[PDB]
Amino acid sequence: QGTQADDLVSAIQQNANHFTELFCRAIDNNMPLPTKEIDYKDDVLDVILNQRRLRNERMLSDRTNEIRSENLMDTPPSSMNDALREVVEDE
Amino acid sequence: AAANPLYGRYNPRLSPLDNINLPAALLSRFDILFLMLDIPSRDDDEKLAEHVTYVHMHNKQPDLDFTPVEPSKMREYIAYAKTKRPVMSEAVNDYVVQAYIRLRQDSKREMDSKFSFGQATPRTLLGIIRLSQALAKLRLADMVDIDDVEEALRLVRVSKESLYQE
Amino acid sequence: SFDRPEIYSAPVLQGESPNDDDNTEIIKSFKNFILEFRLDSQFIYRDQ
Amino acid sequence: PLRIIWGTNVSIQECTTNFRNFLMSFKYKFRKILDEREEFINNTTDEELYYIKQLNEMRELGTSNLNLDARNLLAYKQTEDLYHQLLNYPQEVISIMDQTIKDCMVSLIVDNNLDYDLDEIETKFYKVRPYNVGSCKGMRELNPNDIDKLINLKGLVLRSTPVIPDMKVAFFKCNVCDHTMAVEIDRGVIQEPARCERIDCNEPNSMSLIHNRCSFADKQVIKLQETPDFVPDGQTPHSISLCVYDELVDSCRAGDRIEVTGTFRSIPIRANSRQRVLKSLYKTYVDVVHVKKVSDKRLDVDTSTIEQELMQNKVDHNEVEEVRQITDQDLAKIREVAAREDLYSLLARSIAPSIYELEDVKKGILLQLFGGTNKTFTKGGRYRGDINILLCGDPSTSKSQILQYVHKITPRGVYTSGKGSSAVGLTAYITRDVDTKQLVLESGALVLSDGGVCCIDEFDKMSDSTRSVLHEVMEQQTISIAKAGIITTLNARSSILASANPIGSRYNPNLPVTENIDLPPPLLSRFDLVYLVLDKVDEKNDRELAKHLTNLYLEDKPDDVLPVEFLTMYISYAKEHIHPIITEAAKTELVRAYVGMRKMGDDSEKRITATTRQLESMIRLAEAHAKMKLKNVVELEDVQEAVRLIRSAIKDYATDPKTGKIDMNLVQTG
Ligand SMILES: Nc1ncnc2c1ncn2[C@@H]1O[C@H](COP(=O)(O)OP(=O)(O)OP(O)(O)=S)[C@@H](O)[C@H]1O
Ligand SMILES: [Mg+2]
Ligand SMILES: [Zn+2]
Repeated sequence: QGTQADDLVSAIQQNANHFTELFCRAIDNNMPLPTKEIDYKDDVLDVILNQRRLRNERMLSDRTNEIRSENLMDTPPSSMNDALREVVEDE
Repeated sequence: AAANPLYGRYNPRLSPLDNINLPAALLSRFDILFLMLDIPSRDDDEKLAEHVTYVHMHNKQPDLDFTPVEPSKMREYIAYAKTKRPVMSEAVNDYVVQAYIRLRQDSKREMDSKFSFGQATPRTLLGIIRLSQALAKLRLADMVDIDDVEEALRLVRVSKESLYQE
Repeated sequence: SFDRPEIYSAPVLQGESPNDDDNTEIIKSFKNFILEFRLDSQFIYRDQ
Repeated sequence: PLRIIWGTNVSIQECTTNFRNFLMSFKYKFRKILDEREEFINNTTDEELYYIKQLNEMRELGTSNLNLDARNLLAYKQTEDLYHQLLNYPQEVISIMDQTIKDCMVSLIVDNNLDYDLDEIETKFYKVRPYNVGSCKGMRELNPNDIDKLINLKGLVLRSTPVIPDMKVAFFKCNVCDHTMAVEIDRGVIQEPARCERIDCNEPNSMSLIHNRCSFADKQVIKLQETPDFVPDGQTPHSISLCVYDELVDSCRAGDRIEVTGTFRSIPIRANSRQRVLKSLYKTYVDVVHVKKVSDKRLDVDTSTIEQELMQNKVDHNEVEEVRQITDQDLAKIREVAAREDLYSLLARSIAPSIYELEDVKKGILLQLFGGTNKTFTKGGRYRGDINILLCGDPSTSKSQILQYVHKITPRGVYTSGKGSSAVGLTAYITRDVDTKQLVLESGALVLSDGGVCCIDEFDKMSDSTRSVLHEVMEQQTISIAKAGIITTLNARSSILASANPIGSRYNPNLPVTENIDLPPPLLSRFDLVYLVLDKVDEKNDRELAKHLTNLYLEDKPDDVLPVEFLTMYISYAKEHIHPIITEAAKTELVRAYVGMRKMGDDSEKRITATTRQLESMIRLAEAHAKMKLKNVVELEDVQEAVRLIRSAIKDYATDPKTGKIDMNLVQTG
């Protein structure tokens, strides 16, 4: 196509150990949602992972609600949401 | 298993059981035992020498009339053959039973003679059944045919009687 | 030639009931004092 | 809404209600429908509430244990989820089951207004033992995602460690004021007090642990040799370590084939004794929940070998069943089979249906399975009715298959090969434990075979030094070890079933019997039966043999023969409840037969001479024949059948008393 692309294959062949978690981070960045719901015929590690993801979502929602209910400045909605998300994800 | 006779060379003076220094039980456990005799002749040694010299010169088999099958191809075909589990119908069972009966009577008759390769055994019956099932597996059929048992009995006969009688 | 292993934590259970003399509860009460104190009508400490 | 235990999908309320409904409303006809068995449903047993009556008889007997079949949870519709929750999370679901079993025990007398007091029931701690949790996949095919799951395993017990005290409550005493506290263990950790609990005495480091006042519990470690149903390519068998607790301690003995269902566990192991540093690779073991020592495919264990063990089972209230419970219907079926005229041929025919003819061989195998009577002298002597059978013959006579069938049918035998066994490996040896790094005792093949049948294939290939061990086993049913760490007499009440070939690997009529057998006289005389199983070439015999081995290949899964379950329970009942005795009419026959054989032995080694052990073998065979027909006394026809079996085993009718040779075409009938 003419665009410039780095030699990812040689970089993998030289330093594959770092590229393992690089691929893992990229895969977790765009992970599709499961079509089938979880059930009783499902693995124990899988239900643990589902509970961990739901628990993380509950932490994020609860901290967002507490910080928004504090109402520090009482005042740009999108920038406010971005800053609140960043402070929630860092705290 | 690969083995030599008692003196290292087959001699027709003694019985086949004598120079196959091998107990009757462990002999009966082998389904097929081949006597591989090195009988000299003017014609066969010519063709053997031509074959061996061609292999040594060209690093390949002599005959160009057939393409030999690659080991991976043989392996996958043998796996797919091993997936099969052939069975036997009443007629082929009856033929196997008759062949077993005649084999045991022949082994009774040749026991006193010097041409004995042993005494016929139910393990020989089971070996015939297993060779027939393997031959049916090569044909990729769920049934064992009459020709499979024909080939099995022919193989048992040519293993011992054919080369020794010549 | 491996790295230093890292240790992290995640809140799951309620745990033991909080006590007033605990440092975390004193910090939380002080934080609520800063955020929620009103002199007349304004959060003077929050604005300060 | 509804609460779920973290890490699981289990609700205490939902599981409690589901299991309570299951216990109140289960019928064994559900298990019949689930196993696709509609024609076997009967009104009087299947339609009765199974766990209701089981909990009732649990209340009457003082039993505190419920044996729960996990397949029954799949039989019920509402507990099909709970079944999976039992397999994935045994640790809390079992506790839920115990709590609701206690609730059900309260409810059965609260609702129905029984006279039992509630205090005794609510003081008791009821616990459940799930079993039959699924397919018996191997230990080495399991994965770290299977940790803390319910697993079912086959195995043979090799050894067990002594009773180990694991400390549950800790007792600490003050040095200065003698104030004591008791602290419970919490997940394997005990909190020792830094300061004295007293208000008056608060001295630091004044609390010392008194090891004998603190309470302990029983913990035992059993090394189990696993026998998987499926074995992968080139998998070599291994030994697992399984931990039993409390009541289950000393319920498994060395050499028994058992069905262990338990929890797959993993712990880290310390690299050094002085350091608390643990290893990253974990050690796996099975935390045992239930042990099943009874299979319907094989015979039950001999009750004469475990009498004090049954008494200790009653004392400890371990209540793991050792023998099958015989009902009334199957008992009546046992009697009506025992009254049949051709019962002897029927039972001998039902031994090995895939093995054609060998009727006298099967009759002898049957009598060895039944056994003679065991007599315990009040002075201190002991006579064991163990029949030893040698099968010498031509190759391919289905004798190795007879050994395989007997090894599968016996409770605790061991199958060995000639010269693949050693004298040390048959009796006892010293080994190194992988866990304790200590010298431990481990039982050899003959001791492991006590109470069962030791099958020895290729008995002629065994060396004479190894062959010298069997003498004491066949004469006194013991092995007297005087070695570096062992000076004791070990009971090996094992029946020897051996297979052998002649010297020339085929029987030679020109040679006599004794030269063909090629066993020394002090060894061969200990055998109760010596079978000369010869391959005679015939028309009709070869035809029928070919047909018999050829109909096996008609289908992928291949007169009247009894099922193996009924045959095993018949032999178990006859061994347990029938002890025939010799009468004077049997005595006269026995004496006359012995003197007749001794007079026949006067003619001129080449022939098998009569022996005092042949008289004892006649007694044991007559007792086994009488035990077969459920008679409490040995009659004269029992002695005649014993003599007939002994004479026909060695083919005394075919042989010439003078020369000692055996003809083929003349007297023998194939
Ligand atoms: N009378 C028979 N009834 C049933 N199966 C038989 C009979 N005779 C031979 N066979 C079968 O033929 C095969 C021969 O193996 P085995 O008889 O077990 O060997 P063996 O009799 O112990 O003699 P060895 O091994 O040389 S000591 C097995 O598959 C047997 O099941
Ligand atoms: Mg054999
Ligand atoms: Zn004190």
